[PDB]
Parts: sequence; C-alpha cells; structure tokens
Amino acid sequence: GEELIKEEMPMKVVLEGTVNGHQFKCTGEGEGRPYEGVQTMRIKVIEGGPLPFAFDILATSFSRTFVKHPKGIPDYFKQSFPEGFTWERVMRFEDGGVVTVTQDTSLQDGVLIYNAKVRGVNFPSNGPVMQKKTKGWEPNTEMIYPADGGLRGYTDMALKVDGGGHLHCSFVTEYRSKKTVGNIKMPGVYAIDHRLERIEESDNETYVVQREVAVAKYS
Amino acid sequence: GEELIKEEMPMKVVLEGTVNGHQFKCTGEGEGRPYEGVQTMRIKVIEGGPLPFAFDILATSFSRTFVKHPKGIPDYFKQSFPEGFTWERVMRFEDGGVVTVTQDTSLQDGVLIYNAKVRGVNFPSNGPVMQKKTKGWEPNTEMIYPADGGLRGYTDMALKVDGGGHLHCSFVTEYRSKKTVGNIKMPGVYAIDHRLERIEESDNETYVVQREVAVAKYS
Repeated sequence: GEELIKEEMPMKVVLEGTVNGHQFKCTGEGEGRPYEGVQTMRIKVIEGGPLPFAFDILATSFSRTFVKHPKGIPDYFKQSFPEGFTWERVMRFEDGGVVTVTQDTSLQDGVLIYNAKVRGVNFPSNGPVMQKKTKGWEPNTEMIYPADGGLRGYTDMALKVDGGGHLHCSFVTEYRSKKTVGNIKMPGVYAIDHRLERIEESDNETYVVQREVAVAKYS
Repeated sequence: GEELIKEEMPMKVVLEGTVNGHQFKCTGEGEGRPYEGVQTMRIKVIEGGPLPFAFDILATSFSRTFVKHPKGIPDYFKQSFPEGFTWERVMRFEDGGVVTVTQDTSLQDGVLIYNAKVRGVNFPSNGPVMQKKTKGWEPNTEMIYPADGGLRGYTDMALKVDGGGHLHCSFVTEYRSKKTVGNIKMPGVYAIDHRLERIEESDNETYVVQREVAVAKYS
C-alpha cells in the first residue's frame, strides 16, 4: 500500500464551494516528495473569480500524504493506498466565520486525485477575510489522536492580518482510510509541525502557487 | 475548587439565538447531582415561540459540570470554580445545517448561571428540523482530548427522524476554564457516555423538560 506512494508524486485537485453564498471552482496541478514532507501546488481560480474573499481560507484544503514520519511512527496516510482516504474539517474563526470541508484523496495511474467541497458561512462583511486583508497562516502543530479505524487532528491556527495582528482559527479534522480489508498499523498520539508558505500569486489572487513543509514528531 | 460544587446544585440559563433567519430567547430553571451525573432542566421558549424548528437542535445547548468522574479521571469542569468555564461548539448536519454556539458557565451564590448564544444557518427549507419531524437524540459518547489549558470534545451524534431514520451530526466542542491562576490537574484522553431524554413538553414545544445522565470512562 506504501510501495504505491513513490519518492516523487504528481497530484491534481478540484475544489468547489460557496463562501457567504459566493460560488467558485478552483483546479490545481503540483508535485512533491512524500517521504521528505514537502510539496508545491499551482492553483487557478477558474470560476467565480476574483473571489470577494481571502484565498487563505481555501489554501489549507489543497494533502497529509506528504508528511515526513520518522521510523517509529506508522504513517496512516501512505498505508491507505491504493484506495486513499477522506478528511472532514471544521474551521471556526474567532470573528464568527465557520468553514466545513469534505475531501476525497484517491490514486489513479500514479497520480494523487484531490476533490474538496468547501462551505464557509457567517464571515462578517467588514472582517479581514471578506475584506482580503490577510498575510497567510503562521507555522503551527496538529495533534493527531487515533479514533476507531481513523485519526482526529486538532490545530490552533493563526491567520496573520493587516497591522500585524492575528485572526485565530480552530481546525478540527477527522481522517478516515478507504481501506476496509487490511491490517493498517495504527499510530499512537503524535504531532505534525506544518508550514504553509505562499510562493507566488497573480491577477487579484486567481493564480496561486503554494509550498507546504510538514514533519511528524513523537508526543 | 470542587468544595463549591455540592451534592445538589440548582441552575438557571438564558439562550438567545437565530436559526435560519428566525430569532428566539429561552430561559431555564433546573437542578441535579454532579457527582451522580444526573440533572433535570425545565425550559420555556419566552420569545419567538412557537419556533419554526425542532427544539432538539437547542436541547444539547442547555452542562458538563454534571458528569460522574471515576476517582482516577480528574474533573476539569468542577476545578474551574469559582470562575467556571465557557464552551464553543459547531454542529455540522449532513443535510447542510450549521449551528455555532458560545456558552458561559459561572457561579453566583451557589447557583450555576448558563448564558448561550446560538446561530444556525443553511437548514434545508424542507429538511426534518425545519419541518419539526425529529424524535430526540440517541445515547452517544463524547471523546474528550486535552489542549493548552482547555479540552476538545468530539461526538458523532444521531438525531432521530419520523419514519425511524437519523440525521447524523458531528459535534465539535472546545471547553476553556476561566481560572487562569493555580494548578487545575489536567486529564488525559477520555470519554463521556451521555444520554439526553425529553421527559415532558407542551404548548407547541414552548415548555420542555429534559434529564441528562452523563458518566466518564477510561479510553
């Protein structure tokens, strides 16, 4: 199941959704080193652009297959191939904005296929997200707990704003293998340090180039 | 700390809210035995009644102080006193409904005072809750995870429907002590078996009487 995940993997992504009623569709090509914990994604806002909202709220939803796990932490994400896995996420911002996500990771002729459905609601008209006054996410740590065949992931994320403040955001993620038959070796409690860095952007953020480093460590 | 939490305790509660566009305000009088894990709440919809929706979507928002904790699992909620605690919750329904709750638990002359704001959006116009076709929640289990000075709660809740079906609803809760000085003893990952049943209702569901039994167990 892990032998399918090579030292380099391309990936292709669709992301559809609505934020405060504004409908949109994004596509993405990219690649990385899954055992090194690094990946790059070229994103096009192909429909409903330019978004009346910070692309930062979508950025976290275009890939936990590309996490460097040391020897003694078994990798739930790479074991779930060839079927892949799903994740369901709730994002609560402190200004009242909530996002619900549902993603399907799959594998098709050695390409990783992301399909994500995003539903954001109750963003204040005058807040930093609806006003596009955001400067990316701070580096952070997701706590990983096993949960009856799956994993749950908790992160207290920090979205930088204009004037050098932060808009604090709770991520809760439930990861769930699509392998039913097979002895997936489960981890214990552990932690994933991740750094999402915007590398490029053009045309009122309708083109975005992202790079995430993510390394696992014992907890 | 726990000395302020007696073998009986009254409670009084306010709940204000907007579900889809409809405004309401509920008040509650009740009591229970927090070391026995039992409590009873007599609620009335005082404004915006009769609600054009299932009270079952407010029912879980009117108190983890009333949980039986075996010797070895220390009670984060009873240690919070006298300042008490706050919880923030998101309720994701599979049919699309989203509920955000912010509640304040506090203590005033040996009475627990509950204050809760509820916002619900994107409930399908012809869904079971907008159509009042619900018959209470199933008994379930909340998984409780530590955090930096706080607790994370997750439940896959099941709302019973006319016919015999279920609306599946993921509950994500963040608990936070208002005690910022002196050493609260933190628990590890544990579980709360909780069963909420409606004892009595009347006048178009604008008077409601409900009992929760809730007991902690090792994970």
